[PDB]
Amino acid sequence: PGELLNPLVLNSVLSKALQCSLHGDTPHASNLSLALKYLPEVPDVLSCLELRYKVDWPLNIVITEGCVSKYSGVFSFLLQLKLMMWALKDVCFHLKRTAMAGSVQFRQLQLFKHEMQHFVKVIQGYIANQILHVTWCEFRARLALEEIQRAHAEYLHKAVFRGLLTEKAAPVMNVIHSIFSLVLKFRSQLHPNFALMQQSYNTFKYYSHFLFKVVTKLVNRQPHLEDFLLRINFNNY
Amino acid sequence: LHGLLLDQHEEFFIKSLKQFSLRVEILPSYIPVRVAEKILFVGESVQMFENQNVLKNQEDTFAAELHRLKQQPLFSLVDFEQVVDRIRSTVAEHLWKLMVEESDLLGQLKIIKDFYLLGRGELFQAFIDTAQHMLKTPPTAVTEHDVNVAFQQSAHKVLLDDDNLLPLLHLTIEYHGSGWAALGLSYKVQWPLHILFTPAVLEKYNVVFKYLLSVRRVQAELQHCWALQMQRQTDAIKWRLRNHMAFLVDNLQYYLQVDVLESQFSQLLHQINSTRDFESIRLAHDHFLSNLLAQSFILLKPVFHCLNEILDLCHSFCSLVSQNLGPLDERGAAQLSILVKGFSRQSSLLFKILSHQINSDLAQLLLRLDYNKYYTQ
Amino acid sequence: REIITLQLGQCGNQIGFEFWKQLCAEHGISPEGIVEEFATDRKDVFFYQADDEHYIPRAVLLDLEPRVIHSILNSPYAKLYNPENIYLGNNWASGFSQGEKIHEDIFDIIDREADGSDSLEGFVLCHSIAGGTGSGLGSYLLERLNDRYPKKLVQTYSVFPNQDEDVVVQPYNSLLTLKRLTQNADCVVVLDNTALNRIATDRLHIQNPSFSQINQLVSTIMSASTTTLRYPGYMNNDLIGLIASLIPTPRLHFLMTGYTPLTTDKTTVLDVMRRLLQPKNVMVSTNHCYIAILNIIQGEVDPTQVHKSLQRIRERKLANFIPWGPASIQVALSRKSPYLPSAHRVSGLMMANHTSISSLFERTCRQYDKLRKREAFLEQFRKEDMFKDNFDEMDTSREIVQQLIDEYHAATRPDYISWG
Repeated sequence: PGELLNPLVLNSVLSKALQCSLHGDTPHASNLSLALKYLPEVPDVLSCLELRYKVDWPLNIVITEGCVSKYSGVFSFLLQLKLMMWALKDVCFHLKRTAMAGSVQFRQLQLFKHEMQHFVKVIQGYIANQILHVTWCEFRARLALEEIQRAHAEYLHKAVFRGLLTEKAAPVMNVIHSIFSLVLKFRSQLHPNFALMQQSYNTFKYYSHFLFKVVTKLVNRQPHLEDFLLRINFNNY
Repeated sequence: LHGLLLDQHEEFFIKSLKQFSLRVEILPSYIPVRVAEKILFVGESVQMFENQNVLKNQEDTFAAELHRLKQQPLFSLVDFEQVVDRIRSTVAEHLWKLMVEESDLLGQLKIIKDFYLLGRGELFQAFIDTAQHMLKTPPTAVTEHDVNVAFQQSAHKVLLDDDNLLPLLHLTIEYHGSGWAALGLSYKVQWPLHILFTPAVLEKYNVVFKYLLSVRRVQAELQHCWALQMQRQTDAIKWRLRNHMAFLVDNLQYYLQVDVLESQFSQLLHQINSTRDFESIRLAHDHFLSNLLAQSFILLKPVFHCLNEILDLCHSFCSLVSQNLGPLDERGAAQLSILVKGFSRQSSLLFKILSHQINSDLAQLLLRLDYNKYYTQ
Repeated sequence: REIITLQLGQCGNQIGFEFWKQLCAEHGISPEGIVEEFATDRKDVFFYQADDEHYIPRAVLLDLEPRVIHSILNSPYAKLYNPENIYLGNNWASGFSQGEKIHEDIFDIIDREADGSDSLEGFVLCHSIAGGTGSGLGSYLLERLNDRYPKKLVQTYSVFPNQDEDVVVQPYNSLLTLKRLTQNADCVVVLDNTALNRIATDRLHIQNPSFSQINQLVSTIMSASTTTLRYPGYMNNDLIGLIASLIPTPRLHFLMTGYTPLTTDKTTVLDVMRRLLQPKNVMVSTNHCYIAILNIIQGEVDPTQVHKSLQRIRERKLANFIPWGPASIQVALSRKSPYLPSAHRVSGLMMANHTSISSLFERTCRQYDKLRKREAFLEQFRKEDMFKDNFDEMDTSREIVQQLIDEYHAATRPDYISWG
């Protein structure tokens, strides 16, 4: 694309985004810079973005200059999950104008769309549990001078560990790419042909039903991963 | 006073546990062994509650007390033993206070009795019911998680619910050496309680859990068999005669184990609650372990090796009979006769052995011979 | 996002006024529209930002032969809202034709609010099915919104006529409104009046004032749906993100309703999940299977007990779902509302697509078919005759609901990959 090739066109959308949450001109919204880590060159399932936070000097010696880069990492992971809720929203919204007086071709095409929304809606809810509730439980009741550096160093490690970015839960994460790429194929077609999206749907079912088996088997290697099999399938082999 | 040494490479007749033990042999000839035991207690205990703190302000008193004794150029034995026991008694009281109050022992003893010693029938009946096929079959690596989540789910199924001291009870399976053959139970322990629940007393608890679950499981499946046959003939009626014949001695053996648990648990509880020594907890546990070990019959190998056959034949017989419904003329009479002869042999053998000489165990034989038909059998 | 509520009929205006009074009591607002010193929350979901820091609510007050609307006026809470939306029967055809002649003026009222807002996301329709003034008028107005606005969402907070009946024309009215709801609405939240009356008679022994407590129940449910929007959460702060997970195809868009405190006018979360799976807590009275289950709770929650409890509900193996698709029970958490008394601290809500509502729909279908074939209960009314001399729209609605029941029972089967 012509836009999004520099850290200064998305970096002004940030100051536009802060006003629409009523969270702007605060010290909380201070020291925000927005950059990319990659030029778009791809099923682009990746998202290129970095956000940083920083604080004034006598607190900055505890909040290290290596931890903020890993904040930028976990940020791009969640945003990579958001890209699905944009593209799936796009394909159902392109389908919405082809409705009132529908036929077989309308209802079965939304029958495909629902479960791909549903998959992402439960993996996003999984990460919207791990990086926000349990690792925050041990960084909101884990704040009681060297010990503060130690507790914060536990917080970041748990946020990347329970987010499955680590190599321990990497075979679970590898199947998620196979889901996401089929959704990106599913997004381009509206109908140009109804069966071509059905093929991507039928492959997506195979990969979801296999994601269950690999994440149930990989508890032998993870107490945090015990939740994820249960998110992604509930009372369903 | 602390545990620190000053003399290196030369012995001063002393080195909690090992790396602080007594060196018994080098000890002087004007000093008895008894006072060396008292010294060893004081040093191990003061080391125990001294570290892991990252207390007692009697250090000046103890220093002056020893300092006065040091000045005397005559060895007065009563002076030495009195002052070391004066330090010893207050130390034993303080250590007792720390362990018994800071983390409650009553809860630990209750959990040990309720799970190792089968305090509740409903939870374990549910557990044997649900995880029957997993544990009946030989072990593998992934069955441990299955039987553990079944063990928590059955506890919730009888609605006996508790979190915290339930995660500490974690099922264990040693694969590469029937899943019931390697079923154990571990329980975690914290640092004030760590001395009393040393790994040796937990390994002692493991064995009695292993024996009690076998007799409990036998007791359940025998009644399931009898229930299956009555709900639906000469060959059939002999089977229920045989089933009741086994059930009598089975229920009696389980009731005897219930009696020994009842009698010894109260003795442990009284001995801890009647004085504040550290020695009372040791001797109470010794009494508790000795009488249970006798009543489990592992001290006498023949009666052990007879009750084992009585349990094993019931396992095989109860597994075989539930597969079929009707009478078995396809070698059922052959195996039925083999089983009744071997059963009568082993039961009479153990009955000869049981007749320690403890009043309750002698007296419990007499019930079957209120009748004089365990007398010909 | 930004939602304008639409209220029609006497009962619908009653439940809308009850909703606005509940939101006045919930948020830091006076009954004059004055911002209080403790109001921070998001208040741009239903409240238009007015000039002196007034959160004037987005309401469209429409009435048909007003009787209770005078009592709605007779209140100090009629000065909280009403930014100039004012305007001045018992059958579906009568209310349909009565809305048909006045459609331009009420459409101008809707157009004023539509150009007034910065953005819009959904339309909330609060009125009762076969309630007289609500029925017919609501179906016509629903046709007009989805004809005029295909860019937005339609949610319908409605009761279905399950009161065991004298008005005998109600199944015809419900079927005609139901055809409009199936093809011109994206989500309909369905409740049973009998189940709510049973729970209301269970908690206290009331006989006459059941309706007022039912208004409070629908008020708490409607505020509970958007508590994660008005108060900052993470997910389903867009309505469509919540609505998408339950609906597999746009004919099956009816949701069961359950609420776990039943004396409402601390506890473990797996327990209230199993409680919320009861039909004693569900507000709706062969084997039926759920299509998708998603639940809301706001209250005193342990943040780590969620994975333990979801594991425990999974290994309990209590609900039996639908074998063609990979759904889940989906646990979502919202914030307990401040600026209001925090009593009955644990409060949960369930929204799930179940085929058990097909049995209630089939009961209403059988009642309609019997009263239609007997033909002594439509009685050839002049409003029905002037609406249709030939009475084929009832047959069209019968065809639509027959297709719907077929789709329901085919979805219950494992053969709904092919269309039914």
